[PDB]
Amino acid sequence: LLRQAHRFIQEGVHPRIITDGFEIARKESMKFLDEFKISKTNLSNDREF
Amino acid sequence: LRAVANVLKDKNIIPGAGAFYIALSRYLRSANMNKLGAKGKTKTGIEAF
Amino acid sequence: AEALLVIPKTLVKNSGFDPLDVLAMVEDELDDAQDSDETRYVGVDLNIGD
Repeated sequence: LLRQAHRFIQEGVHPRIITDGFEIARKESMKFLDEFKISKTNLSNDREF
Repeated sequence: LRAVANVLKDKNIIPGAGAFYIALSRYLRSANMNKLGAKGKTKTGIEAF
Repeated sequence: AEALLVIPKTLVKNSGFDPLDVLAMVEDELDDAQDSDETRYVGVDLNIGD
C-alpha cells in the first residue's frame, strides 16, 4: 500500500487525505463483507466439506 | 486445528484463492463513480486501496 | 491516458496551484456535461485556479 501511495506523495498529495480515504473504503468494505460472506450450518454432516 | 475450529465457532466462511480480494477491488472502483458522496481528493485514496 | 495529464498538471504546478484540485474540478464538470446533453468546453484558469 505504501508503494501505490508513493506515486501520490511525489505529486504533492497530503498523507492525511491518503489515510482518510482508506478509512472510508474500509467502512464500505465492511458493508460488502456482510453480503459476500456465506453462513455455514453447525450440522455435523459438514465433515465432507 | 485453529482454522477448523473457527468454522464451527463462527458460522460465516469466505472463499480463498483471491476470491475476496479481486471482488472487493473491482466493486470499490466502480462504486466510487456512482456514489460521489465523499470528496474529489478521496478518489486517490480509494483507487490506491 | 494518464501520461497526457502531465501538461495540465505541470502548468498549474509552476504557478503554485495544487495540481490535484484542478483535476477534481474538471473531471466532475465533464461528468455533468453528458447528463445535460450539451457540448461544454472546459479549460484551466491559471489566475483564479478553477
